[PDB]
Amino acid sequence: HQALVDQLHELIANTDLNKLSYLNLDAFQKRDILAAHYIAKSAIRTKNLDQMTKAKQRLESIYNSISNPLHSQNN
Ligand code: NA
Ligand code: NA
Ligand code: NA
Repeated sequence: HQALVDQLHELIANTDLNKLSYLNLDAFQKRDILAAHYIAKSAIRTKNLDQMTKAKQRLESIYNSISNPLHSQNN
Protein backbone atom coordinates (compact mmCIF):
# COMPACT_ATOMS: atom_id res chain seq x y z
CA HIS A 1 0.00 0.00 0.00
CA GLN A 2 2.78 2.45 -0.84
CA ALA A 3 0.43 4.25 -3.25
CA LEU A 4 -1.95 5.05 -0.39
CA VAL A 5 0.94 6.34 1.73
CA ASP A 6 2.10 8.58 -1.14
CA GLN A 7 -1.46 9.83 -1.60
CA LEU A 8 -1.72 10.70 2.08
CA HIS A 9 1.60 12.47 2.07
CA GLU A 10 0.44 14.56 -0.90
CA LEU A 11 -2.82 15.43 0.83
CA ILE A 12 -1.08 16.40 4.06
CA ALA A 13 1.22 18.69 2.08
CA ASN A 14 -1.71 20.19 0.17
CA THR A 15 -3.51 21.00 3.41
CA ASP A 16 -0.57 22.72 5.11
CA LEU A 17 -2.18 25.36 7.37
CA ASN A 18 0.82 27.64 6.79
CA LYS A 19 -0.06 28.04 3.11
CA LEU A 20 -3.83 28.31 3.50
CA SER A 21 -4.30 31.84 4.98
CA TYR A 22 -5.84 33.01 1.74
CA LEU A 23 -8.80 30.64 2.18
CA ASN A 24 -10.18 32.14 5.41
CA LEU A 25 -10.81 28.84 7.18
CA ASP A 26 -12.47 29.01 10.59
CA ALA A 27 -11.13 27.42 13.80
CA PHE A 28 -13.28 24.31 13.38
CA GLN A 29 -11.94 23.66 9.86
CA LYS A 30 -8.35 24.17 11.00
CA ARG A 31 -8.89 21.80 13.90
CA ASP A 32 -10.36 19.27 11.43
CA ILE A 33 -7.21 19.65 9.35
CA LEU A 34 -4.81 19.28 12.29
CA ALA A 35 -6.72 16.18 13.47
CA ALA A 36 -6.70 14.70 9.97
CA HIS A 37 -2.98 15.14 9.63
CA TYR A 38 -2.30 13.51 13.01
CA ILE A 39 -4.60 10.59 12.25
CA ALA A 40 -3.07 10.12 8.78
CA LYS A 41 0.49 10.20 10.12
CA SER A 42 -0.32 7.83 12.96
CA ALA A 43 -2.09 5.42 10.62
CA ILE A 44 0.89 5.36 8.24
CA ARG A 45 3.28 4.83 11.13
CA THR A 46 1.33 1.76 12.29
CA LYS A 47 0.39 0.57 8.80
CA ASN A 48 -3.29 0.51 9.78
CA LEU A 49 -5.06 0.05 6.45
CA ASP A 50 -8.62 0.93 7.54
CA GLN A 51 -7.41 4.12 9.19
CA MET A 52 -5.13 5.04 6.31
CA THR A 53 -8.10 4.56 3.97
CA LYS A 54 -10.41 6.63 6.18
CA ALA A 55 -7.73 9.31 6.52
CA LYS A 56 -7.36 9.60 2.76
CA GLN A 57 -11.10 10.00 2.19
CA ARG A 58 -11.24 12.57 4.99
CA LEU A 59 -8.33 14.59 3.61
CA GLU A 60 -9.63 14.38 0.03
CA SER A 61 -12.95 15.70 1.26
CA ILE A 62 -11.28 18.50 3.21
CA TYR A 63 -9.09 19.52 0.29
CA ASN A 64 -12.05 19.66 -2.09
CA SER A 65 -14.11 21.54 0.50
CA ILE A 66 -11.59 24.24 1.34
CA SER A 67 -10.65 24.65 -2.31
CA ASN A 68 -14.30 25.39 -3.09
CA PRO A 69 -15.03 27.10 0.22
CA LEU A 70 -17.93 28.84 1.91
CA HIS A 71 -17.68 32.62 1.57
CA SER A 72 -16.15 34.28 4.63
CA GLN A 73 -18.74 36.54 6.28
CA ASN A 74 -19.66 37.50 9.86
CA ASN A 75 -23.39 36.53 9.67
NA1 NA B 1 -7.13 32.12 8.04
NA1 NA C 1 -13.81 21.04 17.87
NA1 NA D 1 -11.72 -4.33 8.08
